[PDB]
Amino acid sequence: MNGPIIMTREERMKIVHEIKERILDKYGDDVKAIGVYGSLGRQTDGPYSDIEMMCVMSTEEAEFSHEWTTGEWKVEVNFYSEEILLDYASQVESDWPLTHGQFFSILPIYDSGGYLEKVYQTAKSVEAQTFHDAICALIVEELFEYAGKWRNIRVQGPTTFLPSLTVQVAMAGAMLIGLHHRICYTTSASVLTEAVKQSDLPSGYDHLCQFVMSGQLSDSEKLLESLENFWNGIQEWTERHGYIVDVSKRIPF
Amino acid sequence: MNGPIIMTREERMKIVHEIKERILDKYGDDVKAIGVYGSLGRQTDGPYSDIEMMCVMSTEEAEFSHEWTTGEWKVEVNFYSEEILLDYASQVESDWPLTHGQFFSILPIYDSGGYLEKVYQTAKSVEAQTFHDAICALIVEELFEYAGKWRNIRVQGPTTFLPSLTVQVAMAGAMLIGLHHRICYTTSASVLTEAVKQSDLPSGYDHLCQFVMSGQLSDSEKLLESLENFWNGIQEWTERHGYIVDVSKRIPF
Ligand SMILES: NC[C@H]1O[C@H](O[C@H]2[C@H](O)[C@@H](O[C@H]3O[C@H](CO)[C@@H](O)[C@H](N)[C@H]3O)[C@H](N)C[C@@H]2N)[C@H](O)[C@@H](O)[C@@H]1O
Ligand SMILES: NC[C@H]1O[C@H](O[C@H]2[C@H](O)[C@@H](O[C@H]3O[C@H](CO)[C@@H](O)[C@H](N)[C@H]3O)[C@H](N)C[C@@H]2N)[C@H](O)[C@@H](O)[C@@H]1O
Ligand SMILES: Nc1ncnc2c1ncn2[C@@H]1O[C@H](COP(=O)(O)CP(=O)(O)OP(=O)(O)O)[C@@H](O)[C@H]1O
Ligand SMILES: Nc1ncnc2c1ncn2[C@@H]1O[C@H](COP(=O)(O)CP(=O)(O)OP(=O)(O)O)[C@@H](O)[C@H]1O
Ligand SMILES: [Mg+2]
Ligand SMILES: [Mg+2]
Repeated sequence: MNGPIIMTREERMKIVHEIKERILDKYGDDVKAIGVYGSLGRQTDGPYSDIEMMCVMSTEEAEFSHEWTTGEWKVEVNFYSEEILLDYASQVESDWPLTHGQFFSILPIYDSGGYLEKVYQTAKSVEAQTFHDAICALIVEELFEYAGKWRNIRVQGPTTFLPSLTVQVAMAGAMLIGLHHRICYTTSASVLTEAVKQSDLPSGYDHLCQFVMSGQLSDSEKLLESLENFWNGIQEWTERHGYIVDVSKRIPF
Repeated sequence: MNGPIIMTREERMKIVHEIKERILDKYGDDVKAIGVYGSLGRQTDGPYSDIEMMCVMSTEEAEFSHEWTTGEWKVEVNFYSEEILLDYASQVESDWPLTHGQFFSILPIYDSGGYLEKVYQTAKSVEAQTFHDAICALIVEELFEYAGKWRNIRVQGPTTFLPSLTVQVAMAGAMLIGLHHRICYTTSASVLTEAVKQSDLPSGYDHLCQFVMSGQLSDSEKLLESLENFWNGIQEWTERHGYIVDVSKRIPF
């Protein structure tokens, strides 16, 4: 295929409406509400942008999505039960700052009873603890691991992975930041640029983002240290912020 | 937190057994099989490598875990009811090649009745169609998606995401090859190197990987330009292999 074509918000929107009409002809009374999320729902959609949408079903245990292309453009429509969506909107995870911005950006197209605010609010009312736990997990389950792989790279190679790991790591810290600050990033592309602006940034972070953002990830000696510094900027940050991981137990269970 | 320290197979293996015991004292007869995977499992383990285990159980409602650190080390145990896991062994996703290697790389430490083979038989007893659909989905849900992005980037930005995007693309096309060649990667760091060793490469990938593996991601113009070609490489390749998706319908449902 020729890939994604240039379109206009106006064109995009007609599609939105076309699809909306189809959802209702098909499900009818089973449809509770329909929304536009992403760049479009934000009204910041670019020329090559896609259309993501989310639909709220009456129908229980409902969880499906329909994603397609016409060669020229692509669409994605997710359908959920009113429950399934709420629960989901209530989940803070390692990529929450990436995933959950979708709940504060909905562009309502059809609501039979304010389902869309409900959603938003729910997303909006997350307990602080939840975010803490999520930072903690992210460290054990993620940062730690990368730490290992990068220390082995030094040791036994390969550095052909170094450029890719760094990015992963650059990202990881950003989710770290966001979970900390209860922020969701605009898009996936604004992630680095927005993370590097926040306040209580771990020592070594910005410097790493430098590398990752400039594209100069060719010198593995340097990249090695940054990761190193960052990790240390982290051990600290955690202490001072209270996200202290339980190391104690050799056998957690 | 000192982060992963230097270990040896002996050390590792020592914990594995200790772990092996808690599980046995802890779940006893509900434990059908305990095994080891990862770098350890193959014994390709390194100084700073981690521990991955997996245990099968008779319990119906089984699908839980335990990941932890002590400050210098990480362990990761996965519990599953044989049904669930088997089921998962035969699940081909866009990332099956990164992921499914686990089902092959097993190091059996305990097994009441060859469950660890069933799982292996199962993982390798997956249908070509299944992989055929995997490919189609990637392209749409992903490839096509990355295409607009790098496009929009060419027109509005931002370049600070170019590097990172490119890595994403490279990973994915790699997924493509594996799914193409019922291949699985040993590990994460070997993905690329290994992938580019394949035959039927889509026109463009190799070059593209060279930038990612090298870290010479500073050149914008040169990237987008190496990405587009890749895209076109795809367009051809799929037509050659028959990874063809029907784009006739504007609204396919
Ligand atoms: N063996 C597979 C890996 O599975 C889990 O890892 C974590 C996932 O990766 C996380 O996902 C995050 O990181 C991904 C890249 O890994 C990104 O794509 C994603 N956007 C991020 O949110 C997810 N949220 C939690 C989960 N614990 C294990 O814990 C880890 O030990 C292991 O290595
Ligand atoms: N907006 C989020 C995206 O959600 C789905 O996309 C897909 C996920 O992204 C995939 O995950 C891949 O990307 C991860 C992150 O890099 C990698 O860790 C992983 N190895 C990859 O397989 C997953 N396997 C299938 C799923 N359909 C939508 O289809 C797509 O429209 C949208 O863009
Ligand atoms: N795994 C995931 N990755 C990225 N975004 C995710 C996501 N889970 C949820 N989201 C949300 O869903 C949206 C997905 O749209 P994307 O296709 O990633 C690009 P976009 O940010 O909408 O802008 P664009 O269309 O102009 O490129 C994100 O903006 C984000 O709010
Ligand atoms: N997202 C994912 N990333 C990496 N491996 C994944 C994975 N999902 C499943 N796996 C599988 O589970 C294993 C866990 O791998 P990791 O813990 O990330 C490092 P490793 O491949 O064991 O080598 P290493 O520890 O010496 O660096 C992998 O070898 C892979 O086969
Ligand atoms: Mg979008
Ligand atoms: Mg490992």
